[PDB]
Amino acid sequence: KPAKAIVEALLFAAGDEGLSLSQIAAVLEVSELEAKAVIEELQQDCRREERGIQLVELGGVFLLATKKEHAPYLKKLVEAPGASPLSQAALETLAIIAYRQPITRAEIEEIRGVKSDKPLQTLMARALIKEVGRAEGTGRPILYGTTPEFLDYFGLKTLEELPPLPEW
Amino acid sequence: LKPAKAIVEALLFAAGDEGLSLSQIAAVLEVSELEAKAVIEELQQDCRREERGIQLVELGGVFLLATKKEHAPYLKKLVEAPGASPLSQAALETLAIIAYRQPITRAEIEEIRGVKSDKPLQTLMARALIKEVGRAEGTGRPILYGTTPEFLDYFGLKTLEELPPLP
Amino acid sequence: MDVQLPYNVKIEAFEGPLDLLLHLINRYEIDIYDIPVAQITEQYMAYIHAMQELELDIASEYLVMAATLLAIKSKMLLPPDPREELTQRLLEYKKFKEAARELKRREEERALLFTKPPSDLSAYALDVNVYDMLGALSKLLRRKKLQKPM
Repeated sequence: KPAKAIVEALLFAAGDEGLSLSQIAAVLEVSELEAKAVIEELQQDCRREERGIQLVELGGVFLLATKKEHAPYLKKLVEAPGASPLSQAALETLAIIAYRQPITRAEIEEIRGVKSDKPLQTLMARALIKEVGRAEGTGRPILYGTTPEFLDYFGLKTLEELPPLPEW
Repeated sequence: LKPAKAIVEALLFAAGDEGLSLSQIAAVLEVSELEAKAVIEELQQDCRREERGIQLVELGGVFLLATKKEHAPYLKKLVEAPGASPLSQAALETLAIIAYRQPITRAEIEEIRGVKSDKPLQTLMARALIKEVGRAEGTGRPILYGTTPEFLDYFGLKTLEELPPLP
Repeated sequence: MDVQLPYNVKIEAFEGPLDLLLHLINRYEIDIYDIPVAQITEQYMAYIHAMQELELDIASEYLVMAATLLAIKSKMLLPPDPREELTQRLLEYKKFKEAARELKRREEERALLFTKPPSDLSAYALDVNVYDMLGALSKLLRRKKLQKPM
Protein backbone atom coordinates (compact mmCIF):
# COMPACT_ATOMS: atom_id res chain seq x y z
CA LYS A 1 0.00 0.00 0.00
CA PRO A 2 1.33 3.47 -0.89
CA ALA A 3 -1.43 5.04 1.25
CA LYS A 4 -0.19 3.32 4.38
CA ALA A 5 3.38 4.49 3.72
CA ILE A 6 2.17 8.08 3.27
CA VAL A 7 0.19 7.91 6.51
CA GLU A 8 3.26 6.61 8.42
CA ALA A 9 5.39 9.39 6.95
CA LEU A 10 2.74 11.95 7.89
CA LEU A 11 2.29 10.76 11.45
CA PHE A 12 6.03 10.38 11.91
CA ALA A 13 6.73 13.98 10.84
CA ALA A 14 3.85 15.24 12.97
CA GLY A 15 5.51 13.76 16.04
CA ASP A 16 4.01 14.34 19.48
CA GLU A 17 1.41 16.77 18.08
CA GLY A 18 -0.10 14.30 15.63
CA LEU A 19 -2.82 14.77 13.01
CA SER A 20 -6.64 14.56 12.77
CA LEU A 21 -8.54 12.16 10.48
CA SER A 22 -9.65 15.26 8.54
CA GLN A 23 -6.04 16.30 7.84
CA ILE A 24 -4.85 12.80 6.92
CA ALA A 25 -7.85 12.31 4.60
CA ALA A 26 -7.36 15.80 3.10
CA VAL A 27 -3.68 15.09 2.44
CA LEU A 28 -4.42 11.73 0.81
CA GLU A 29 -7.36 13.29 -1.11
CA VAL A 30 -9.78 10.55 0.04
CA SER A 31 -12.79 10.16 2.33
CA GLU A 32 -12.31 10.07 6.12
CA LEU A 33 -13.86 6.62 5.91
CA GLU A 34 -11.25 5.47 3.40
CA ALA A 35 -8.41 7.07 5.38
CA LYS A 36 -9.50 5.37 8.62
CA ALA A 37 -9.22 1.95 7.03
CA VAL A 38 -5.58 2.81 6.20
CA ILE A 39 -4.90 4.11 9.72
CA GLU A 40 -6.33 0.88 11.20
CA GLU A 41 -4.17 -1.31 8.97
CA LEU A 42 -1.09 0.69 9.95
CA GLN A 43 -2.10 0.59 13.62
CA GLN A 44 -2.44 -3.18 13.26
CA ASP A 45 1.06 -3.49 11.70
CA CYS A 46 2.57 -1.57 14.65
CA ARG A 47 1.34 -4.23 17.01
CA ARG A 48 3.80 -6.80 15.81
CA GLU A 49 6.59 -7.18 18.37
CA GLU A 50 9.28 -6.10 15.91
CA ARG A 51 7.88 -2.54 15.99
CA GLY A 52 9.02 -0.09 18.63
CA ILE A 53 6.27 2.45 18.00
CA GLN A 54 2.48 2.27 18.12
CA LEU A 55 -0.36 4.24 16.57
CA VAL A 56 -2.71 5.67 19.20
CA GLU A 57 -6.01 7.65 19.04
CA LEU A 58 -6.50 10.32 21.71
CA GLY A 59 -9.13 13.00 21.19
CA GLY A 60 -9.78 12.64 17.49
CA VAL A 61 -6.02 12.95 17.27
CA PHE A 62 -3.75 10.26 15.81
CA LEU A 63 -0.05 10.01 16.69
CA LEU A 64 2.84 7.59 16.74
CA ALA A 65 4.37 6.92 20.16
CA THR A 66 6.99 4.65 21.72
CA LYS A 67 5.54 1.54 23.40
CA LYS A 68 5.60 1.41 27.21
CA GLU A 69 7.50 -1.88 27.26
CA HIS A 70 10.50 0.07 25.96
CA ALA A 71 10.35 2.74 28.69
CA PRO A 72 13.30 1.31 30.68
CA TYR A 73 15.57 1.56 27.64
CA LEU A 74 14.65 5.25 27.37
CA LYS A 75 15.82 5.42 31.00
CA LYS A 76 19.15 3.76 30.07
CA LEU A 77 19.57 6.15 27.13
CA VAL A 78 19.33 9.28 29.27
CA GLU A 79 21.02 7.86 32.40
CA ALA A 80 24.09 6.32 30.70
CA PRO A 81 26.30 9.46 30.72
CA GLY A 82 26.45 11.13 27.31
CA ALA A 83 24.52 13.03 24.64
CA SER A 84 20.91 12.17 25.60
CA PRO A 85 17.89 13.99 24.13
CA LEU A 86 17.97 15.85 27.49
CA SER A 87 21.46 17.38 27.18
CA GLN A 88 20.39 18.78 23.81
CA ALA A 89 17.27 20.33 25.34
CA ALA A 90 19.60 22.17 27.71
CA LEU A 91 21.83 23.51 24.91
CA GLU A 92 18.82 24.44 22.83
CA THR A 93 17.41 26.44 25.72
CA LEU A 94 20.72 27.95 26.87
CA ALA A 95 21.35 29.07 23.28
CA ILE A 96 18.03 30.90 23.08
CA ILE A 97 18.81 32.67 26.33
CA ALA A 98 22.36 33.77 25.46
CA TYR A 99 21.30 35.28 22.11
CA ARG A 100 17.99 36.64 23.38
CA GLN A 101 18.51 37.42 27.08
CA PRO A 102 16.88 38.85 29.10
CA ILE A 103 14.25 36.12 28.53
CA THR A 104 11.33 34.36 30.29
CA ARG A 105 9.97 30.75 30.21
CA ALA A 106 6.96 32.11 28.30
CA GLU A 107 9.19 33.53 25.53
CA ILE A 108 11.57 30.49 25.45
CA GLU A 109 8.91 27.75 25.12
CA GLU A 110 7.26 29.84 22.40
CA ILE A 111 10.51 29.37 20.44
CA ARG A 112 11.31 25.76 21.47
CA GLY A 113 7.66 24.66 21.15
CA VAL A 114 7.87 22.53 24.30
CA LYS A 115 7.87 22.56 28.13
CA SER A 116 11.39 23.78 28.99
CA ASP A 117 10.44 23.54 32.66
CA LYS A 118 13.17 20.93 33.27
CA PRO A 119 16.09 22.28 31.14
CA LEU A 120 15.97 25.55 33.10
CA GLN A 121 16.00 23.63 36.43
CA THR A 122 19.30 21.93 35.46
CA LEU A 123 20.60 25.19 33.92
CA MET A 124 20.61 26.69 37.42
CA ALA A 125 22.28 23.66 39.05
CA ARG A 126 25.34 23.64 36.75
CA ALA A 127 25.35 27.45 37.20
CA LEU A 128 25.13 28.71 33.62
CA ILE A 129 21.95 30.72 33.93
CA LYS A 130 20.05 32.80 36.51
CA GLU A 131 17.37 35.45 37.01
CA VAL A 132 18.17 38.93 35.64
CA GLY A 133 14.83 40.39 36.68
CA ARG A 134 11.09 40.18 36.03
CA ALA A 135 8.68 41.88 33.59
CA GLU A 136 6.96 43.73 36.48
CA GLY A 137 3.46 42.61 35.55
CA THR A 138 1.33 39.68 34.39
CA GLY A 139 2.45 37.01 36.89
CA ARG A 140 5.74 38.81 37.62
CA PRO A 141 7.34 36.52 35.00
CA ILE A 142 10.95 35.57 35.86
CA LEU A 143 13.52 37.00 33.41
CA TYR A 144 16.42 34.59 32.78
CA GLY A 145 19.94 35.40 31.57
CA THR A 146 23.55 34.24 31.29
CA THR A 147 25.91 34.21 34.26
CA PRO A 148 29.57 35.29 34.19
CA GLU A 149 30.26 31.65 35.17
CA PHE A 150 28.80 30.86 31.74
CA LEU A 151 31.14 33.27 29.95
CA ASP A 152 33.98 31.33 31.55
CA TYR A 153 32.73 27.81 30.83
CA PHE A 154 32.70 28.49 27.08
CA GLY A 155 36.03 30.31 26.96
CA LEU A 156 34.40 33.69 26.29
CA LYS A 157 35.55 36.99 27.77
CA THR A 158 32.44 39.02 26.90
CA LEU A 159 28.96 38.49 25.45
CA GLU A 160 30.05 40.55 22.41
CA GLU A 161 32.22 37.60 21.33
CA LEU A 162 29.20 35.45 20.42
CA PRO A 163 29.12 34.50 16.73
CA PRO A 164 26.58 36.98 15.26
CA LEU A 165 23.41 35.50 13.67
CA PRO A 166 22.67 37.29 10.36
CA GLU A 167 19.56 35.22 9.55
CA TRP A 168 17.88 36.06 12.89
CA LEU B 1 16.84 -10.26 16.73
CA LYS B 2 13.27 -8.83 16.84
CA PRO B 3 13.14 -7.22 20.29
CA ALA B 4 16.47 -5.47 19.77
CA LYS B 5 15.30 -3.83 16.57
CA ALA B 6 12.07 -2.71 18.23
CA ILE B 7 14.13 -1.06 20.95
CA VAL B 8 16.38 0.74 18.44
CA GLU B 9 13.30 1.92 16.59
CA ALA B 10 11.92 3.32 19.84
CA LEU B 11 15.25 4.95 20.72
CA LEU B 12 15.72 6.55 17.30
CA PHE B 13 12.11 7.76 17.31
CA ALA B 14 12.57 9.47 20.67
CA ALA B 15 15.95 10.89 19.60
CA GLY B 16 14.31 12.52 16.59
CA ASP B 17 16.35 14.94 14.49
CA GLU B 18 19.38 14.67 16.79
CA GLY B 19 19.79 10.95 16.16
CA LEU B 20 21.94 8.48 18.10
CA SER B 21 25.53 7.35 17.62
CA LEU B 22 26.39 3.64 17.31
CA SER B 23 28.04 3.67 20.76
CA GLN B 24 24.93 5.25 22.33
CA ILE B 25 22.81 2.52 20.73
CA ALA B 26 25.23 -0.22 21.79
CA ALA B 27 25.30 1.18 25.34
CA VAL B 28 21.51 0.96 25.72
CA LEU B 29 21.27 -2.54 24.25
CA GLU B 30 24.35 -3.51 26.29
CA VAL B 31 26.05 -5.08 23.27
CA SER B 32 29.09 -4.43 21.08
CA GLU B 33 28.86 -1.74 18.41
CA LEU B 34 29.21 -4.42 15.76
CA GLU B 35 26.13 -6.13 17.22
CA ALA B 36 24.20 -2.85 17.31
CA LYS B 37 25.12 -2.29 13.67
CA ALA B 38 23.68 -5.65 12.65
CA VAL B 39 20.39 -4.65 14.32
CA ILE B 40 20.36 -1.25 12.63
CA GLU B 41 21.18 -2.86 9.28
CA GLU B 42 18.24 -5.24 9.68
CA LEU B 43 15.99 -2.38 10.69
CA GLN B 44 17.08 -0.51 7.54
CA GLN B 45 16.16 -3.52 5.42
CA ASP B 46 12.71 -3.71 7.03
CA CYS B 47 12.16 -0.03 6.16
CA ARG B 48 13.06 -0.61 2.52
CA ARG B 49 9.75 -2.34 1.83
CA GLU B 50 7.61 -0.07 -0.36
CA GLU B 51 4.97 -0.40 2.34
CA ARG B 52 7.03 1.57 4.88
CA GLY B 53 6.96 5.36 5.17
CA ILE B 54 10.12 6.00 7.18
CA GLN B 55 13.72 4.98 6.65
CA LEU B 56 16.82 4.81 8.81
CA VAL B 57 19.71 6.90 7.56
CA GLU B 58 23.26 7.55 8.68
CA LEU B 59 24.09 11.25 8.59
CA GLY B 60 27.02 12.97 10.24
CA GLY B 61 28.07 10.30 12.71
CA VAL B 62 24.57 9.48 13.91
CA PHE B 63 21.66 7.30 12.86
CA LEU B 64 18.16 8.76 12.59
CA LEU B 65 14.65 8.10 11.34
CA ALA B 66 13.42 10.23 8.41
CA THR B 67 10.57 10.09 5.88
CA LYS B 68 11.24 8.74 2.41
CA LYS B 69 11.66 11.36 -0.34
CA GLU B 70 8.74 10.07 -2.41
CA HIS B 71 6.34 11.29 0.27
CA ALA B 72 7.56 14.86 0.26
CA PRO B 73 4.70 16.25 -1.89
CA TYR B 74 2.20 14.97 0.71
CA LEU B 75 4.17 16.29 3.73
CA LYS B 76 4.47 19.75 2.12
CA LYS B 77 0.68 20.12 2.11
CA LEU B 78 0.82 20.30 5.95
CA VAL B 79 3.70 22.81 6.21
CA GLU B 80 2.80 26.19 7.69
CA ALA B 81 6.40 27.09 8.69
CA PRO B 82 9.18 26.21 6.17
CA GLY B 83 12.22 26.33 8.48
CA ALA B 84 15.67 27.38 7.21
CA SER B 85 16.07 29.23 3.89
CA PRO B 86 18.39 27.61 1.36
CA LEU B 87 21.92 29.03 1.40
CA SER B 88 22.88 32.04 -0.77
CA GLN B 89 25.20 31.34 -3.72
CA ALA B 90 27.98 33.19 -1.91
CA ALA B 91 27.60 31.00 1.21
CA LEU B 92 27.38 27.89 -0.94
CA GLU B 93 30.49 28.66 -2.96
CA THR B 94 32.39 29.60 0.18
CA LEU B 95 31.24 26.31 1.72
CA ALA B 96 32.20 24.15 -1.27
CA ILE B 97 35.68 25.62 -1.07
CA ILE B 98 36.03 24.89 2.65
CA ALA B 99 34.50 21.40 2.16
CA TYR B 100 37.09 20.35 -0.39
CA ARG B 101 40.13 22.42 0.73
CA GLN B 102 39.94 22.48 4.56
CA PRO B 103 41.69 23.46 6.60
CA ILE B 104 41.79 26.77 4.71
CA THR B 105 42.12 30.49 5.63
CA ARG B 106 39.97 33.52 4.82
CA ALA B 107 42.73 34.70 2.42
CA GLU B 108 42.82 31.50 0.37
CA ILE B 109 39.01 31.60 0.14
CA GLU B 110 39.09 35.23 -1.06
CA GLU B 111 41.76 34.27 -3.55
CA ILE B 112 39.57 31.64 -5.18
CA ARG B 113 36.32 33.67 -5.16
CA GLY B 114 37.91 37.01 -5.99
CA VAL B 115 35.77 38.91 -3.48
CA LYS B 116 35.71 39.50 0.26
CA SER B 117 34.21 36.54 2.03
CA ASP B 118 33.46 37.76 5.55
CA LYS B 119 29.71 37.72 5.14
CA PRO B 120 29.32 34.15 3.93
CA LEU B 121 31.81 32.88 6.56
CA GLN B 122 29.67 34.60 9.17
CA THR B 123 26.55 32.98 7.70
CA LEU B 124 28.11 29.52 7.70
CA MET B 125 29.44 29.82 11.28
CA ALA B 126 26.03 30.81 12.61
CA ARG B 127 24.51 27.76 10.88
CA ALA B 128 27.21 25.58 12.47
CA LEU B 129 28.20 24.29 9.01
CA ILE B 130 31.83 25.33 9.51
CA LYS B 131 34.03 26.00 12.58
CA GLU B 132 37.51 27.31 13.39
CA VAL B 133 39.88 24.35 13.22
CA GLY B 134 43.06 26.12 14.31
CA ARG B 135 45.52 28.77 13.18
CA ALA B 136 48.06 28.56 10.36
CA GLU B 137 51.75 28.87 11.20
CA GLY B 138 52.77 32.05 9.43
CA THR B 139 53.17 35.75 10.06
CA GLY B 140 49.54 36.72 10.60
CA ARG B 141 48.52 33.48 12.38
CA PRO B 142 45.28 33.45 10.31
CA ILE B 143 42.30 31.28 11.37
CA LEU B 144 41.69 27.99 9.55
CA TYR B 145 38.14 26.88 8.68
CA GLY B 146 36.78 23.38 8.46
CA THR B 147 33.41 21.63 8.13
CA THR B 148 31.19 20.22 10.92
CA PRO B 149 29.02 17.10 11.42
CA GLU B 150 26.08 19.47 10.95
CA PHE B 151 27.58 20.10 7.48
CA LEU B 152 27.31 16.39 6.69
CA ASP B 153 23.72 16.16 7.93
CA TYR B 154 22.65 19.25 5.98
CA PHE B 155 23.89 17.75 2.70
CA GLY B 156 22.89 14.11 3.10
CA LEU B 157 26.47 12.98 3.65
CA LYS B 158 27.51 9.96 5.69
CA THR B 159 31.08 11.29 5.80
CA LEU B 160 33.30 13.77 3.85
CA GLU B 161 34.52 10.83 1.75
CA GLU B 162 31.06 10.76 0.18
CA LEU B 163 31.59 14.18 -1.41
CA PRO B 164 31.28 14.20 -5.22
CA PRO B 165 34.72 14.36 -6.81
CA LEU B 166 36.06 17.72 -7.97
CA PRO B 167 35.74 18.35 -11.78
CA MET C 1 26.22 55.94 -24.45
CA ASP C 2 23.16 56.77 -26.60
CA VAL C 3 21.41 53.39 -26.37
CA GLN C 4 20.25 50.95 -23.72
CA LEU C 5 22.11 47.68 -24.20
CA PRO C 6 19.97 44.47 -23.79
CA TYR C 7 20.72 42.45 -20.63
CA ASN C 8 18.97 39.51 -18.94
CA VAL C 9 20.58 39.69 -15.50
CA LYS C 10 21.26 42.51 -13.01
CA ILE C 11 24.75 42.63 -11.47
CA GLU C 12 23.39 41.34 -8.14
CA ALA C 13 23.01 37.93 -9.79
CA PHE C 14 26.82 37.61 -9.95
CA GLU C 15 29.28 36.59 -7.29
CA GLY C 16 31.88 39.14 -8.33
CA PRO C 17 34.20 39.68 -11.31
CA LEU C 18 35.32 36.07 -11.93
CA ASP C 19 31.69 35.04 -11.95
CA LEU C 20 30.76 37.81 -14.43
CA LEU C 21 33.77 36.95 -16.58
CA LEU C 22 32.79 33.22 -16.67
CA HIS C 23 29.28 34.22 -17.78
CA LEU C 24 30.68 36.37 -20.62
CA ILE C 25 33.08 33.60 -21.65
CA ASN C 26 30.01 31.42 -21.89
CA ARG C 27 27.76 33.97 -23.68
CA TYR C 28 30.32 34.72 -26.42
CA GLU C 29 31.71 31.16 -26.62
CA ILE C 30 35.17 32.34 -25.63
CA ASP C 31 37.84 29.68 -25.25
CA ILE C 32 38.86 30.02 -21.60
CA TYR C 33 42.42 28.74 -22.21
CA ASP C 34 42.94 31.37 -24.90
CA ILE C 35 41.17 34.58 -23.94
CA PRO C 36 40.64 37.43 -26.47
CA VAL C 37 41.44 40.15 -23.94
CA ALA C 38 40.27 43.17 -25.93
CA GLN C 39 36.88 41.72 -26.85
CA ILE C 40 36.17 40.44 -23.36
CA THR C 41 37.33 43.72 -21.81
CA GLU C 42 34.88 45.44 -24.14
CA GLN C 43 32.01 43.23 -23.02
CA TYR C 44 32.96 43.61 -19.37
CA MET C 45 33.12 47.43 -19.43
CA ALA C 46 29.85 47.83 -21.32
CA TYR C 47 27.96 45.78 -18.72
CA ILE C 48 29.50 47.65 -15.76
CA HIS C 49 28.67 51.05 -17.23
CA ALA C 50 25.09 49.92 -18.01
CA MET C 51 24.66 48.94 -14.35
CA GLN C 52 26.29 52.18 -13.12
CA GLU C 53 23.75 54.09 -15.21
CA LEU C 54 20.97 52.40 -13.18
CA GLU C 55 22.53 53.60 -9.90
CA LEU C 56 22.93 49.91 -8.99
CA ASP C 57 25.46 48.58 -6.47
CA ILE C 58 28.79 47.91 -8.12
CA ALA C 59 30.85 46.05 -5.50
CA SER C 60 34.48 47.17 -5.17
CA GLU C 61 36.09 44.24 -6.96
CA TYR C 62 34.31 44.93 -10.26
CA LEU C 63 36.10 48.26 -10.71
CA VAL C 64 39.40 46.68 -9.68
CA MET C 65 38.82 43.95 -12.24
CA ALA C 66 38.13 46.59 -14.88
CA ALA C 67 41.45 48.34 -14.20
CA THR C 68 43.12 44.93 -14.35
CA LEU C 69 41.66 44.13 -17.80
CA LEU C 70 42.32 47.64 -19.24
CA ALA C 71 45.93 47.32 -18.07
CA ILE C 72 46.44 43.84 -19.55
CA LYS C 73 45.04 45.22 -22.80
CA SER C 74 47.36 48.29 -22.82
CA LYS C 75 50.52 46.27 -22.12
CA MET C 76 49.84 43.89 -25.00
CA LEU C 77 49.14 46.71 -27.49
CA LEU C 78 51.28 49.75 -26.61
CA PRO C 79 55.09 49.92 -27.34
CA PRO C 80 57.14 49.62 -24.14
CA ASP C 81 51.10 35.27 -20.65
CA PRO C 82 50.30 38.55 -18.85
CA ARG C 83 46.90 36.90 -18.54
CA GLU C 84 47.83 33.39 -17.39
CA GLU C 85 47.17 34.51 -13.83
CA LEU C 86 43.63 35.57 -14.72
CA THR C 87 43.01 32.41 -16.77
CA GLN C 88 44.12 30.24 -13.84
CA ARG C 89 41.91 32.30 -11.50
CA LEU C 90 38.89 31.71 -13.69
CA LEU C 91 39.49 27.97 -14.07
CA GLU C 92 39.89 27.64 -10.33
CA TYR C 93 36.75 29.61 -9.52
CA LYS C 94 34.82 27.70 -12.17
CA LYS C 95 35.84 24.46 -10.47
CA PHE C 96 34.11 25.54 -7.25
CA LYS C 97 31.21 27.12 -9.04
CA GLU C 98 30.47 23.61 -10.31
CA ALA C 99 31.22 21.87 -7.02
CA ALA C 100 28.80 24.30 -5.36
CA ARG C 101 26.01 23.29 -7.79
CA GLU C 102 26.47 19.67 -6.82
CA LEU C 103 26.21 20.67 -3.18
CA LYS C 104 23.06 22.65 -3.98
CA ARG C 105 21.37 19.53 -5.33
CA ARG C 106 22.25 17.66 -2.13
CA GLU C 107 20.88 20.47 0.00
CA GLU C 108 17.56 20.03 -1.89
CA GLU C 109 17.54 16.23 -1.82
CA ARG C 110 18.24 16.32 1.93
CA ALA C 111 15.40 18.82 2.42
CA LEU C 112 12.91 16.27 1.10
CA LEU C 113 13.54 13.95 4.09
CA PHE C 114 11.38 14.91 7.08
CA THR C 115 12.53 14.35 10.65
CA LYS C 116 10.67 14.75 13.93
CA PRO C 117 11.82 16.80 16.92
CA PRO C 118 13.19 14.78 19.85
CA SER C 119 10.77 13.44 22.43
CA ASP C 120 10.58 15.22 25.80
CA LEU C 121 12.42 12.66 27.93
CA SER C 122 12.40 14.88 31.05
CA ALA C 123 10.16 12.43 32.93
CA TYR C 124 12.41 9.40 32.25
CA ALA C 125 15.34 11.30 33.84
CA LEU C 126 27.84 18.10 30.45
CA ASP C 127 30.94 19.07 28.45
CA VAL C 128 29.82 21.31 25.59
CA ASN C 129 31.18 24.19 23.50
CA VAL C 130 29.91 27.28 21.64
CA TYR C 131 29.64 25.11 18.51
CA ASP C 132 27.33 22.73 20.38
CA MET C 133 25.06 25.69 21.14
CA LEU C 134 25.10 26.96 17.57
CA GLY C 135 24.40 23.41 16.42
CA ALA C 136 21.51 22.91 18.84
CA LEU C 137 19.99 26.17 17.59
CA SER C 138 20.49 25.56 13.89
CA LYS C 139 18.92 22.14 14.32
CA LEU C 140 15.95 23.93 15.95
CA LEU C 141 15.55 26.61 13.28
CA ARG C 142 15.73 23.93 10.59
CA ARG C 143 12.54 22.31 12.01
CA LYS C 144 9.56 22.65 9.69
CA LYS C 145 6.29 23.20 11.55
CA LEU C 146 3.30 21.11 10.51
CA GLN C 147 -0.33 22.15 10.96
CA LYS C 148 -1.57 21.08 14.37
CA PRO C 149 -4.86 19.09 14.65
CA MET C 150 -8.11 20.96 15.39
